[PDB]
Amino acid sequence: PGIILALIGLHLALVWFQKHTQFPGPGRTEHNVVGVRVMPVFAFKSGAFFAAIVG
Amino acid sequence: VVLLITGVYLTLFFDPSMVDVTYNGVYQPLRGVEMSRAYQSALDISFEVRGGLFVRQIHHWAALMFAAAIMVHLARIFFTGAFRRPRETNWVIGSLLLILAMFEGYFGYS
Amino acid sequence: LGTLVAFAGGLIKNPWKPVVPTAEGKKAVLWTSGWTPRYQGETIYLARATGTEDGPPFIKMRPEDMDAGGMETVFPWRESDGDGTTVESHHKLQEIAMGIRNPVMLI
Amino acid sequence: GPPFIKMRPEDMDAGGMETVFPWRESDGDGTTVESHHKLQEIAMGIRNPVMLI
Amino acid sequence: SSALLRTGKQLFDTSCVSCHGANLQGVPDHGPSLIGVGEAAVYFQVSTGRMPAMRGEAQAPRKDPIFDEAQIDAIGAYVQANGGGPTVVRNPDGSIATQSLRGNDLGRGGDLFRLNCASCHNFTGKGGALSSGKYAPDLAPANEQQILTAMLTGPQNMPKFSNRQLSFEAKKDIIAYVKVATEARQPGGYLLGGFGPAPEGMAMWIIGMVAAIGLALWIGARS
Ligand SMILES: CC(C)=CCC/C(C)=C/CC/C(C)=C\CC/C(C)=C/CC/C(C)=C/CC/C(C)=C/CC/C(C)=C/CC/C(C)=C/CC/C(C)=C/CC1=C(C)C(=O)c2ccccc2C1=O
Ligand SMILES: CC(C)=CCC/C(C)=C\CC/C(C)=C\CC/C(C)=C/CC/C(C)=C/CC/C(C)=C\CC/C(C)=C/CC/C(C)=C\CC/C(C)=C/CC1=C(C)C(=O)c2ccccc2C1=O
Ligand code: HEC
Ligand code: HEC
Ligand code: HEM
Repeated sequence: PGIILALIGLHLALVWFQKHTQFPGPGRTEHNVVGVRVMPVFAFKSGAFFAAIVG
Repeated sequence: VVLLITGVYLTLFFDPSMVDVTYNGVYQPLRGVEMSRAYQSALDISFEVRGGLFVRQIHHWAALMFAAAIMVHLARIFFTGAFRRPRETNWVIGSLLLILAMFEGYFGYS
Repeated sequence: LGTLVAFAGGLIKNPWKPVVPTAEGKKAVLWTSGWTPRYQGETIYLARATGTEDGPPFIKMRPEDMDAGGMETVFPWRESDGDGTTVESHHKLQEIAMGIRNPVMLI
Repeated sequence: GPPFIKMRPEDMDAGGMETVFPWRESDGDGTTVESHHKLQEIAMGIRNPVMLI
Repeated sequence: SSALLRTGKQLFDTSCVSCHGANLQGVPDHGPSLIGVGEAAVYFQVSTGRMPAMRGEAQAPRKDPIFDEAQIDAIGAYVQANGGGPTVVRNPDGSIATQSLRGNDLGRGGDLFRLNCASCHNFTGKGGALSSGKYAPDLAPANEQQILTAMLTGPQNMPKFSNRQLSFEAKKDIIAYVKVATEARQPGGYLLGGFGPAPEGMAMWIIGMVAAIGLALWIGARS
């Protein structure tokens, strides 16, 4: 569990600082990220998903 | 996360010894049978702690879901091509995580 | 180098050191079985398990206690082990029952 | 055979002390596993020991 | 009226002689001799329905019985009159016995079952597969006398447990353990068949993962 926790921390850090990938679409380029900001929306969706999985 | 929480709960009742004892418990079809101390501790979790069977069943189901979700995530990463130039090392870390999860689940249910 | 050797040096054991006493000296664990004689001519019976613990967990057998289509598991007895009354004989018997090369099928 | 033996009043002088335990002869000596368990539970009880003066 | 096995040798002659012979001699093509066998073998083979058998192959399966109205007794007595095989247990009324053979001890019965019986059937008496066709059936619908006569007569490819290597108490205790193991609840929810992790993995993949992926499809947009 300790090794797994360290590796998961490193994994999520690398995903956080190398921004996420995306699918080609209308306004998507290799130089921008199109989505929603964390602030109101993304934390909300993540927490609701957590609660549903626990359920 | 759920695995961590339920395992921390479970560690308060488990005794990992291999010495032999006679059961003398509440489960009648096993009374008088000679068993190790770990097996007796697991039986005591199952039958003599209010809500222990529920917790160990959650633990096992969460282990199964952990493994299945890891495999589906790997399938996504592979098929969409999200492992290319900037992210090979993140792929490597994921592979190590997969191996460790397999062996951890094995050691757990043994 | 010295530190790592001292760290991983307490776990290493020799699998071939003679520790098991037999009739030709002492052998390695991986070649003795519990069916191995100890003093050159000892009698080892084919005892069977009864599943009860009043006195017998193991009893001798006769050739007539079986028909032409039967099978039975047997264990080495060594009458010097006795029934499971005292703690000494109880330890001997519980070590007979748990040996990974002891069981035998009688056809 | 004995981890516990009875006592007589003459087995002590005017300046002696001794620890004693409850016997209950139905416990017997420590030969079988049943009596051995009974005796090992007598020996470990936090309110059993007694000083005889 | 025990001096009447004229019935008996009225049904055998019209349902068995094509595969065992008119004198119970074992037609050298299909059937065994049936001389050393007794009433217990006939009872177990007919009451469970494995008898009179069609084509006959690696395992004759269990079917619906053809004979009752005390004619299983007729064939059993007729076959016992031509040999010295084992006999069926009886109660003080003359009928075939039951709940008094429930080895009041389930620990010893379960240990004996795990040592002698669980290798082919299961931990709790579900089925098991043998080589090249043959399998070991489920122990749920068999009653007590059928269990006793089964382990007493040693049917096809099942070993024969005499009354000298498995005494009568041992048999009664095994019967009691089997009948209790087939009739107890599952105190953890719906058991997925009695087997190990294969139904559990299937239920995971086909319930939990579809629920999770369906909620992921609902919450997140698709593009
Ligand atoms: C995609 C990836 C595997 C490519 C890797 C690239 C490759 C070149 C690297 C080398 C790998 C080597 C050479 C060979 C790999 C083969 C094997 C030895 C690998 C070991 C571990 C491996 C890497 C894990 C990957 C397995 C794979 C990704 C599983 C994903 C399956 C898919 C995507 C699920 C989608 C949704 C799903 C179908 C919902 C429906 C449910 C169905 C029925 C799931 C089927 C199903 C499954 C999958 C069970 O595991 C299972 C287990 C026990 C009982 C039943 C089931 C069962 O029914
Ligand atoms: C301060 C205090 C502890 C001192 C104690 C004082 C002392 C005297 C008392 C002693 C008492 C001791 C013995 C015990 C005290 C504590 C004890 C009771 C704890 C034992 C176990 C206990 C029951 C645990 C309870 C806590 C529990 C209810 C809360 C769990 C909820 C938490 C852990 C959820 C966090 C989730 C996770 C770790 C955060 C990761 C960051 C988030 C999720 C972003 C993740 C994320 C990232 C990073 C992406 O890049 C990304 C990219 C694209 C899509 C998605 C994502 C995405 O989701
Ligand atoms: C040829 C078709 C066939 C018919 C019809 C048939 N049997 Fe059988 N019987 C067999 C075969 C084949 C076996 C061998 C057992 C096996 O392999 O399952 C057998 C076995 C038996 C056995 C057990 C033999 C043993 O050694 O334990 C008995 C008892 C028996 N039969 C009696 C009967 C009775 C009663 C009837 C109903 C009148 C009947 N048979 C009709 C083919 C037949
Ligand atoms: C794998 C070897 C094997 C062993 C060991 C074994 N069985 Fe069987 N058992 C079988 C086979 C094969 C059959 C099917 C015989 C037939 O259909 O004629 C069977 C049939 C039965 C049946 C009939 C089931 C029914 O529904 O009619 C019972 C009851 C039974 N066995 C009980 C036992 C008991 C009790 C033991 C332990 C003493 C035991 N068996 C050990 C293989 C075995
Ligand atoms: C991280 C991945 C983990 C996996 C895949 C995993 C898997 C398992 C599984 C499948 C079992 C069997 C439970 C049962 O059958 O009843 C088990 C047992 C157990 N786990 Fe975990 N586990 C994990 C983490 C942990 C952690 C972090 C702890 C403690 C901090 C823990 C503590 C325990 C204990 C004490 C048992 C034995 C208790 C019992 O069997 O009832 N586990 N594990």
